[PDB]
Amino acid sequence: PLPLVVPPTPVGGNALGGCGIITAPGSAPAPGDVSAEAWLVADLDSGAVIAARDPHGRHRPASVIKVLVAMASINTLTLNKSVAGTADDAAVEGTKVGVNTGGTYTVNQLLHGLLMHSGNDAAYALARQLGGMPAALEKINLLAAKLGGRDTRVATPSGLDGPGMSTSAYDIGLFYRYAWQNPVFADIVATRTFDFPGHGDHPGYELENDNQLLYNYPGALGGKTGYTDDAGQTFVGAANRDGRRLMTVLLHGTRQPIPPWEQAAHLLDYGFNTPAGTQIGTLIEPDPSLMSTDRRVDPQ
Ligand SMILES: *C(=O)[C@@H]([C@@H]1NC(C(=O)O)=C(S[C@@H]2CN[C@H](C(=O)N(C)C)C2)[C@@H]1C)[C@@H](C)O
Repeated sequence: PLPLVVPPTPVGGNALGGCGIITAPGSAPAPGDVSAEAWLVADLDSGAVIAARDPHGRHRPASVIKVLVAMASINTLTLNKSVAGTADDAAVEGTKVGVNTGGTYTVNQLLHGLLMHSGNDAAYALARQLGGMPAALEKINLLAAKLGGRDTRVATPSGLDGPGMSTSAYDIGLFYRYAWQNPVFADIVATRTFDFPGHGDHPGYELENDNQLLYNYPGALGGKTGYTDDAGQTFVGAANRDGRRLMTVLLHGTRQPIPPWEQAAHLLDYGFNTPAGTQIGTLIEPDPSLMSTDRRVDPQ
């Protein structure tokens, strides 16, 4: 498939087009124990990009791209709506939360499995519920486009590598800023333990959130991990300290010299350590249609 057009001016501001580390004039040096080849630090409320490295460079997202199938689902599917599991859901590769034949799962439960344990089976199930893989990918990429994600083409809902798969640290920032503005999404990613339904002879179990930033970083709102052979380590994390809500995105990193979540902690530290109002660019606003919602009693 042909590559996506590169915009004539970097989206969010001219400064966001460069390689390497971009910071406001006079600012402190960026953390040196970050191995992410691309990253972003941004304000969730104002949309200000505080600092970045190759923010518009194109890289694979791995599992952090799950934000799009999650929001497509939250937007268009009823939370208590029951979805029947299939063997196809269980047949997907990678991490799974136990979605299978003979199982019934609410969209809500699938979303917790999707986001707390990166359940690829939950992703696949939601994709069928969005109308099967072709329709799901069309909706996911429509959502990406309507959020201004002009670097983003999604090959799979789960983040598994596929032809044409691409995103940027900026775009991922766009997607998670939008997602964190939805209380349903916010609640889920902040959730430490969740009762996941069993099925048939399979019993329910307590699902735990895999995200270490959530446990170890004070003020953390949570986040999302990822890794594939092509993407390397990816990570999104956010925190609220004294009303300042910062987000960091990491792409194409490694687990050296410190784990990805700890690299993220340092970038968040760096972000809080920059003066408020600092801005090298902005996360552009979603299409207006994405920011509002469109919705027995007869005389008898
Ligand atoms: C998403 O990236 C893949 C899956 N989701 C998760 C996850 O979020 O942790 C894993 S990646 C897991 C992270 N730590 C491992 C690692 O760093 N190495 C093996 C080097 C892998 C799943 C694989 C989804 C695309 O399948």
